[PDB]
Amino acid sequence: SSLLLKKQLADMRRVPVDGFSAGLVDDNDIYKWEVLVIGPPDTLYEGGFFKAILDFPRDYPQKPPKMKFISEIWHPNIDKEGNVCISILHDPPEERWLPVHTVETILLSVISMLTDPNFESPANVDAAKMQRENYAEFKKKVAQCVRRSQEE
Repeated sequence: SSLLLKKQLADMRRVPVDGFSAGLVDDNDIYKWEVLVIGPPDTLYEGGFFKAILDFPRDYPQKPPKMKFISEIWHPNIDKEGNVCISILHDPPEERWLPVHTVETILLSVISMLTDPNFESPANVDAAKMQRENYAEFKKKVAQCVRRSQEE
């Protein structure tokens, strides 16, 4: 558990998932990660430097970590509390969380979330509703989050 995370964190830092920077909030606690999420190119989140925190249970492999975004972000799948809500974090097929999954898997499915939001019961309707009909003001609000992430 603590061995797997140390290994995963280390690979992460040597060869990161392009656009992701991982570190520890407390150097003596491998269960709380601070991750810099740079807005992927060709998405409304482009120049964004969104900070986030990963909470890993004591039994990581077979139990998804919780991902909470710090740093204002306007997304259908991120609730009003920054909590990211996506399938692969869910946990009682390949959709949900598997024990063979890694931080890498999570981070990858996160680029997907930002690039292609999944409505079907969004964790943030205000946003879900907005991008669908009032696309105008939506891009305008994502920009507000991107402009704010560049000055913090």
